[PDB]
Amino acid sequence: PAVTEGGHASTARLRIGDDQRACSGVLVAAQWLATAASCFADDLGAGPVAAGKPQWRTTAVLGPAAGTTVEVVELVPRTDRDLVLARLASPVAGTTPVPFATTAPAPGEELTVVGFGRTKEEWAPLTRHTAAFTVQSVSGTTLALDGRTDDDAICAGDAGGPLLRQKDGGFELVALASQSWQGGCWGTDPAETRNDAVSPRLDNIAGGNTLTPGAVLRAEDSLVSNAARLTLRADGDLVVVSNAGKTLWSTGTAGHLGATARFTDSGNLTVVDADGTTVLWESATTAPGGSAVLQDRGDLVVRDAQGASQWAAGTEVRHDYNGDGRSDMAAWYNYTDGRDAIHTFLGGTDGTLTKPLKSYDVADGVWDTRAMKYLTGDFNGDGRGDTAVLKGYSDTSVKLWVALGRADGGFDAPYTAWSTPAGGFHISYMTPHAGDFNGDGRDDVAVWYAYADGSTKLWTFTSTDRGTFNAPFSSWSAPSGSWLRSRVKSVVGDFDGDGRDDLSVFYGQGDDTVKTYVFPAAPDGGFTTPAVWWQSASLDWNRTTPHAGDFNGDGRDDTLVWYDYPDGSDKTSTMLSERVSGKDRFGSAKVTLSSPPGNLDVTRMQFLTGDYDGDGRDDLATLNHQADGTVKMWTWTARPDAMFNGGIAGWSAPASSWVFGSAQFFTTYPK
Amino acid sequence: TSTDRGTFNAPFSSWSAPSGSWLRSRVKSVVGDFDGDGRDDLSVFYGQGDDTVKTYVFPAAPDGGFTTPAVWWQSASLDWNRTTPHAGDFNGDGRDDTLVWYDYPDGSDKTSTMLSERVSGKDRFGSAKVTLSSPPGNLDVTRMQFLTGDYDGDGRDDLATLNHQADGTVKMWTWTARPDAMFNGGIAGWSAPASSWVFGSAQFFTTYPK
Ligand SMILES: CC(=O)N[C@@H]1[C@H](O[C@H]2[C@@H](O)[C@@H](CO)O[C@H](O)[C@@H]2NC(C)=O)O[C@H](C(=O)O)[C@@H](O[C@H]2O[C@H](CO)[C@H](O)[C@H](O)[C@H]2NC(C)=O)[C@@H]1NC(C)=O
Repeated sequence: PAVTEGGHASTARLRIGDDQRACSGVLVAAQWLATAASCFADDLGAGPVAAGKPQWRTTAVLGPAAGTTVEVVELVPRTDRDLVLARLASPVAGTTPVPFATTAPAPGEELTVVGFGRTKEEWAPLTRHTAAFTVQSVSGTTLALDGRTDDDAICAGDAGGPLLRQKDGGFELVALASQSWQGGCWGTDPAETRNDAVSPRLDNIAGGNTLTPGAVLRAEDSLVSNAARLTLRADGDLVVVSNAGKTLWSTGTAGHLGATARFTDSGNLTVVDADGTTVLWESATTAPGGSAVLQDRGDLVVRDAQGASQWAAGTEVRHDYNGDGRSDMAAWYNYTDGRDAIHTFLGGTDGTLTKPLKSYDVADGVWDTRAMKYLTGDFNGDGRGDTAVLKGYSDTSVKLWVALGRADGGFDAPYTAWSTPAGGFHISYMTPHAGDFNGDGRDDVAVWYAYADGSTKLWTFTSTDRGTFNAPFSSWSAPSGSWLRSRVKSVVGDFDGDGRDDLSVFYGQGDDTVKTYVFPAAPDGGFTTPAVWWQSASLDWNRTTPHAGDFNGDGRDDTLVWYDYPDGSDKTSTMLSERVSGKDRFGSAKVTLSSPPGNLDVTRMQFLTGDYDGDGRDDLATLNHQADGTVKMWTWTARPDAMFNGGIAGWSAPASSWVFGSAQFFTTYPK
Repeated sequence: TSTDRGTFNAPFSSWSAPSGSWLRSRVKSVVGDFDGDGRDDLSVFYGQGDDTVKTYVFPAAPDGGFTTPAVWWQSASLDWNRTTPHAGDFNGDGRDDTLVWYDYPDGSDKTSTMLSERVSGKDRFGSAKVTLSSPPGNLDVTRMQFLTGDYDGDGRDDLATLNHQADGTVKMWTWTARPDAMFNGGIAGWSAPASSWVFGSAQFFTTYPK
């Protein structure tokens, strides 16, 4: 029988190659499908499936009227089941994924079989058809299934189709169709009347993006999200990989075959050996009643019962605009004719930056670009970076604009995410910072507001699931005569790896010495009393330009200082974050980059950090204005020891095309 | 320099380098008399960008200062970040030479000895050979302190360590040197529980840092 339109929208049809093979599957996550492995095998119906890109260009069609078409990019097959998870080029909107069953199937249970395979009469139906199956037995990694009646059957081309169990008006995923006698099916000898079938069980595997207390993640298993995958390898090594196919984080527990990863009732996440007793790795957290969740934003975070982050792996790519697993950068370009547009430079596989593409090109008079500040970050929880603009208006009012990132690397039209009547906030006093301060899986905005009376307050604008911002609230504050705005150079990042971004300030201490404060983020998104993590009198504050990022892949961010020497030369000193004797601080500074005198002018180039080659370690790239007016991109990648490599040249242009002083890059912290 | 009163004179400089040349963070230094001229001098195992190892020697001037360095040994087969150089006369030549303790990714470690020699009038270190090796997991290079010297007084320098064991016990080991600069098996010496000697709370008097 045919399925009523709008039903089982989560059920997808797959087309492999140039109509070479037919296969079915089900939506499991916004950007993931679950399909049969046998249809992607070199030998159809049996044998191994290649990991990574499929052997043939493959697409899938799904939705209530099968009106949505998406491409499958990457396969990660399982070895003990006819099951492969396929990553999509883009997430599917408007279609709800099917959750995994949390209980075992049992004999006598009725399962609903739906797919796009051949029917009793139709070789290649244009709609979904279903069948009623009953469980006969459950063992190993498969189910023994038969028909509820002798009228229907599972037929060729329907492989990979979901077998659903109805519960509370909804459905749960129990198994995918695999092999059968296909009795009574079109194109099959009528002599065969059996509809007995065997399918892999999907109830005894990890799924979704969360681990509950007591949950166990078996080897050759994984959790998935839009911008990351968490998997435990057969060799016992628990790893997280990006959409680029590269590993961002690992426990390093390789060679311990049979090792298992589990989330304990104590709230910690650990890796245990084959003996079920010996611990090979632990997050060493405490959070009873908590859970471990792999976010769409990118990273893996362990949260307590109150929803507060306790620990994070830090497996994220900052301002990745297309979601391809590598950091990008973008700029707001003001043309001399009054019009403006946003240009995006995508990261390449070698860490270089490709030629920019433009988007959101608007006419003169649309924006009054005299008093605006630019922010970047993922403000929707998409898994791809967005942008935002904080702008003042001639009536003294303020608005905060947000533009969502597109899959093609461009941006959509900005929309107002927050606004205030004049007399509330003033653009001249606000100093916004982007990052995830709340730890809710969406970036938000913090403002260091300097009052005319000399007082200071930190305001936080948390993000909603609508992409909009809530009303600002204050937390940390200081009396007038204490903190001076003119002496504050601020950066942001997650400096202790607690899953929440926070502030740090390089303060000019009277004699132009440098003292670094950190302002840890509260569970409520606010900020706590600062403490000093680093200080030095060996360097002049007026010549320091601090930057933040994870420059050794620790999972916790740290800082470097670009220093402009009187000699005409410059260098970067990196201070890695570490905890010693229970005390958090930055370690001793070392020179990681240096140039000859006169080789670079710090006032003629714009800086932006990020993970450009997607190797899990943050690095920095610049657009520098050369003596002849030429603008050139350089990227210095980070070595495992936080030493930088030589700069790699990327896109460049004459001043006749790109004017240096007329463009501003979207950043995470000002200057 | 030292006086006959046991006191030191005012310091004076000799060799120097401009900024942007030698980076302190990439310098692992040892000292000894590497050409047998009767004066001790410096040598540096420098991390050459890609973490390869290049060894410089800084011969001592008659006035106690140091002269322009020259390269005595280089190899790209070993990772600088895993090398801990030591100096001494490990074959009784009368002129000091160096060995490198190497911490492998495999969990094992070894010592490679490069004996000092003069060939065609040119001073350099000879080809490296493995003189000591251990099973994987047998020793942790970050849990033990090293010190070289001639412990049995046979004229050939050798090395001994105080290693911190998994159970907190601290144990002394000495590996004596054979005439061919091969090491013998380690000989156990004094040992104690952590309740008596705390490993991380004691520092040995050395001739060169780390
Ligand atoms: C003249 C002056 O002091 N203007 C104030 C402020 O000056 C700074 C500041 O904008 C920073 C950061 O944006 O950039 C430069 O350092 C500016 N310096 C100079 C010399 O221009 O600029 C703001 C501003 O919004 O540019 C002024 O506020 C005014 O402009 C806004 C936006 O266009 C709007 O037009 C307001 O009506 C106008 N505000 C007032 C009160 O006249 C700052 N003004 C004051 C009075 O503090």
